Amino acid sequence: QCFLIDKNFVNKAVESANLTKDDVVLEIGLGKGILTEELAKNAKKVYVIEIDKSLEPYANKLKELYNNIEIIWGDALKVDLNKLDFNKVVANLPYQISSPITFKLIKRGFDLAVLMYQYEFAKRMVAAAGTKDYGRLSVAVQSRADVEIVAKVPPSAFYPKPKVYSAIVKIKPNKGKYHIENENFFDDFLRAIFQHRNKSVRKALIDSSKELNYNKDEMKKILEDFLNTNSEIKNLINEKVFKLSVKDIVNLSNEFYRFLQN
Ligand SMILES: Nc1ncnc2c1ncn2[C@@H]1O[C@H](CO)[C@@H](O)[C@H]1O
Repeated sequence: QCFLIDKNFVNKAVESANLTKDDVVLEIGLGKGILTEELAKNAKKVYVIEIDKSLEPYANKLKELYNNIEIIWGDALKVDLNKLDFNKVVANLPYQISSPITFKLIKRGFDLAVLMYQYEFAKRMVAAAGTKDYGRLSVAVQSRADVEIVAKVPPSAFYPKPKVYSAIVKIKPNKGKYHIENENFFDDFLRAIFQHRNKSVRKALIDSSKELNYNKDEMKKILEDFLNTNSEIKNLINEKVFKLSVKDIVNLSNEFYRFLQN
């Protein structure tokens, strides 16, 4: 249990969330309620999902001062987020749940999130194409949202003191930017190519053909056929996986899905 104890980083997170009294905020983790209090002050209402019932006295004290806090006791990975009406998410995330929670939240949808991650995880999220930290996580996030690191957060800001830095990350979903033909196929396509990130897209797809439910020979012939559709496709699939931009991977998988359909 890491608790964010530096009010200055609370402030930075809240300021970045651009809150008004029309906003409804989901917070993951109660902690000592320091972030919770700031959210309650500035938002219409705050939902807090907290797993540890020993923290109830913090919740209880807060609810005496604020009438717009609702506590949900449970695991945030299990809570049905469809049943909650919020537009923003602000949280010092338990790092253990970083990846699954991020995608469950984006799936549900929101206007804006400002979330604490471990610094290396944050770097991967925001990494530019063709760089050393660019990978599946980068494309999976950036294809669905604009993301940026607001601030690096030192271990001294938490208690107990962590081993590594954290980072505040701002996430603005953008449902219109890249346009995805089929989410399931896109997820499988991403999983296949990034299993071989230093190979050409062509070779990655053949090596990991079973992820897309084709055999290796089938996949070879498919890609021979696919490459002959246009010159843009040829140059994309011949390029190393990690060098393709998010835009290019989305378009490529879109064109590939339709090719496989037709
Ligand atoms: N899976 C989880 N769901 C909800 N809250 C959690 C989970 N794991 C840890 N927490 C809580 O989040 C906070 C981490 O800062 C702590 O209050 C901790 O109890």
